[PDB]
Amino acid sequence: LPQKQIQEMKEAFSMIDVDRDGFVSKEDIKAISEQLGRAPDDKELTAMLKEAPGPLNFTMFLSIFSDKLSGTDSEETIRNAFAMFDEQETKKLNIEYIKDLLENMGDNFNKDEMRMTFKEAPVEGGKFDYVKFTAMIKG
Amino acid sequence: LSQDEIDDLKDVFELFDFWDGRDGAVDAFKLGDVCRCLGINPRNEDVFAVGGTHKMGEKSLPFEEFLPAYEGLMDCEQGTFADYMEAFKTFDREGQGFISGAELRHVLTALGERLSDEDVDEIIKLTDLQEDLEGNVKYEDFVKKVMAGPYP
Amino acid sequence: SDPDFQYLAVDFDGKKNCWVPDEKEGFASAEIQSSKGDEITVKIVADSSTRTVKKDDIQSMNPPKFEKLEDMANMTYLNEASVLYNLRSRYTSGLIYTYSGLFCIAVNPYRRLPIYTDSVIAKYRGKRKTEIPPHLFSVADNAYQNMVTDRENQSCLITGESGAGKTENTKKVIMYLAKVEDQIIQANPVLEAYGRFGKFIRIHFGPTGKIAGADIETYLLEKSRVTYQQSAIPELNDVMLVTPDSGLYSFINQGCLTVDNIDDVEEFKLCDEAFDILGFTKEEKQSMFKCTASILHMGEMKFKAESDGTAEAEKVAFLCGINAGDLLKALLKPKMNQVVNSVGALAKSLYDRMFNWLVRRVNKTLDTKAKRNYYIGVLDIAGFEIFDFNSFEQLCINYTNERLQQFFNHHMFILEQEEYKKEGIAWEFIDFGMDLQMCIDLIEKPMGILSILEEECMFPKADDKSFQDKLYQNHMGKNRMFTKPGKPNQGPAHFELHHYAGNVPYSITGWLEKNKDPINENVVALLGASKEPLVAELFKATISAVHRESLNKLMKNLYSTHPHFVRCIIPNELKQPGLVDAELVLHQLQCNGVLEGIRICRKGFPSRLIYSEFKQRYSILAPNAIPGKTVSEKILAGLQMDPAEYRLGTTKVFFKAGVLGNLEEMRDERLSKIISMFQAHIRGYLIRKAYKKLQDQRIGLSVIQRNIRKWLVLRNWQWWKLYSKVKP
Ligand SMILES: [Ca+2]
Repeated sequence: LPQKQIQEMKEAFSMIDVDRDGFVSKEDIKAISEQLGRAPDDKELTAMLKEAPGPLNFTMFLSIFSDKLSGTDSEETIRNAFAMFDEQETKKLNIEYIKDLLENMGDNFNKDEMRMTFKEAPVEGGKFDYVKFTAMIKG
Repeated sequence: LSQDEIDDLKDVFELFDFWDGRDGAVDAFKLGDVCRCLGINPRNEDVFAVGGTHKMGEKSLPFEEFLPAYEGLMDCEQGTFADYMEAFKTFDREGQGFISGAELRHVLTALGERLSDEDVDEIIKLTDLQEDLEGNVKYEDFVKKVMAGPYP
Repeated sequence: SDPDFQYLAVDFDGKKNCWVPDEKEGFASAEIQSSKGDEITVKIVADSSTRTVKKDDIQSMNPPKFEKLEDMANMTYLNEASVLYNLRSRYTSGLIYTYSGLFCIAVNPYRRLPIYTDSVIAKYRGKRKTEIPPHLFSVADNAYQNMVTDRENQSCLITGESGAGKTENTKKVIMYLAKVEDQIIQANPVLEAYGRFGKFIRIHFGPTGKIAGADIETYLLEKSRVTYQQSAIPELNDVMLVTPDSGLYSFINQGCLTVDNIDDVEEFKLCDEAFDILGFTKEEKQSMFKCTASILHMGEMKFKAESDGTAEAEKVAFLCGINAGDLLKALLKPKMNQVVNSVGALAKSLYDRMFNWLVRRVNKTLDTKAKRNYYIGVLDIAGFEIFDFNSFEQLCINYTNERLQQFFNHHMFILEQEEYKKEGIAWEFIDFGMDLQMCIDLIEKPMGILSILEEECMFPKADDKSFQDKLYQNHMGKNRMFTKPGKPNQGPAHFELHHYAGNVPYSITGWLEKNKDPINENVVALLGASKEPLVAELFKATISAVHRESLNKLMKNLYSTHPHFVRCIIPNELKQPGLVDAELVLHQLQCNGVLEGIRICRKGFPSRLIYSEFKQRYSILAPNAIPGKTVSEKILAGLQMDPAEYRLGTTKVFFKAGVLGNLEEMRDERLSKIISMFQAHIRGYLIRKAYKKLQDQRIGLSVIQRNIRKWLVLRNWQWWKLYSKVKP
């Protein structure tokens, strides 16, 4: 993998692994969550762990996290799949356009996918800046 | 029809059926452009005859019903160089292979199965057709390009 | 923009549009809606109403290409509706002259037009018919050139109905030929004052091409207007014994008396003035005036047969230089009505003999013994006419027009055959005038209609029934042109004749006296030795018989010249300019033979084309066979065209009738497609051009679609959520 991404993971696993026993337990998660923001219900915590075959050492940890962030394209690769509809090369897409593309073209999105997506989207002046949004969605 | 050509229908059917929402069905209003991609250039009168529609939404079609639309639009007549040269001559009073931009425009937009004003400025710019000082153009050249293809 | 050509120069789905019969317009512009066996349903373009029409009653039309065409032979369709439309189109625009083959058509303007000026005559001089707008001058100017170059006599038969333009146009022709003599022009004022007669005037020319003489021939003067008329120099008064009141004499106050725009005072003076210039001794011209005034007096003689006075019957004997006694004597008991009718027989006979004498005399003034080369005759007579009631008068006019027809046909036969000879088309074939002969013969030949009547007059016993029976006796069933009266104010009919331009039901009642006269051979003796020198000459030392010899004379004459037919048409019955009545106009079309010219044409080749202009217009009908006379050999060959519907030619192609209209069908229907196919080609090019940009985008969208769904589901991950939380 990558270093800097790891350095955090560990220091993280540390703050999460409250009972400082080098393992993450239903009580470990529940514990720290509450010390900050609302925490998940038993069912959430349960299936949240079942996501890891055996005990949660800093290994099966980095394992499931890495298998999440796997299968992703570059910030360059995406910024282009975008400029592929930015004929004039203005570095912006007209909102009605993009919304139209995603909504009923190719692998049609859904209203929720649609809302979830634009709830964040950086649109101001009719034009949806796909650069700033490619970053936000990436690094 | 040749297996290879059915595979080709397949190839293109996808690019399309995908763009109007991938689901293994194509808007009958595109059946024209589909075949226009496999070389052929049917006439709107032609397309509707097999199943085409005036608007989107009207209806979608599978690849099963698509095969015969293309079997159909194949046996339909295409124009030779002779024919395009003949017809264009009837607008030349001089007889020296000329015409004016303005008139050519009229022929395309006003006569026969009309052509929008956009497709015109389009193909003009594409084929990069140019007029002289008097504003005339050699219709012989033009016909040759259009006949040529977008990539010669 | 030239002032001289103001009233002289001219300013669709071939399967939907057509001509459908009409009652008001003769033919209506229709657009077909639905067929149904024979019941076609069309829409009238005008009012936009709808109706059905037998399929075989539809007529083909002409494209806007031939609007107000100057020469109708150049039209695709020459049918009663295309012709009537072209004329009426021109007419309502001032243009009253139009050609149609070798025929010139004049539509009465009923208004004065600035087209006969000397300005205009200058421009028509020596011009070839195609070179300048259609005009009567052109017809005249051309006959001149032909007589000159061809060295032969010319002749114009100006025909039409009564009130059409026969006279006006005859005069303009002479006025024209005269401008490019004084007595000639002056013969009209006197003949017009006295005349209802047929006129053939020949104008002779000398070795320097100038007028060197002239003669006049007249035919069948009426005679009836003298004593009957349907409704609507003081010094001389004592010489004629007349009271200056016209409404006083029965024989001339029946119908009208005065005449909007005719000053009888001044016309009399000028008529008198003209007798002098003509070189008429004072006695001569007073003999005329008296005999004519006598007619007025002859009609004042009352009765009871015995007389009822003698005052008026003397003035008569006086003016004619005979004894009033010896007169009324040989009039009441030749050696009450039988008399009043022989009075009329006398009046009429005098005037005729008079009118006849008058013409003979004006020809005297004219037969200058100078040197003659060739001439140019002008014919102003009566064409075919069918009325409610037809009698001897009509048979005579009709019999006349029939022999004229053969002529007009013939000329065309001769003419036609030159082309096929010039071109090299193969059609020896037989002559044309040939149909027609059956009717001519039924009337003129040895035992004919007239010959029967002529031999029936010589019998005092005869009557309207022995004549009628003696007729069927000879031609009923022995000649198919002669047919029992058919079915309909159509007065009595005793038999029917099938004339070139129509079927005429003739009533033979009174035909025996019509043909033989009846003035007392007694009074003819009185006047035979009268004191007046004129009267003596007039009675010095049948109609059909005279007219026979007469017609043959005119025919052998005409057949020695080169004919030019001018048809006059009375646009309407109300005498107003620019208004057309279609029904009236149309009517003429048949019996006017413009319709006969079309017929004769349709039997061969009408539409003729120079390969040069043919290739240019019909190449687009088989271009995949064209690597001018062979190109067409190819095109028409490609089209797998029937050798029948067309012919060879050295310099031109000959297409049977209609065919060319049908080629403009294809020939058009074909140019549209091709244009579409090149538009299709343009549609297909633009599509295929944008084929790449649609693959790249297909990918570039799948990236975004799959890669947003990821970042979407990653935010819905408890682990990540909690992770992000710890972060700081
Ligand atoms: Ca689809």
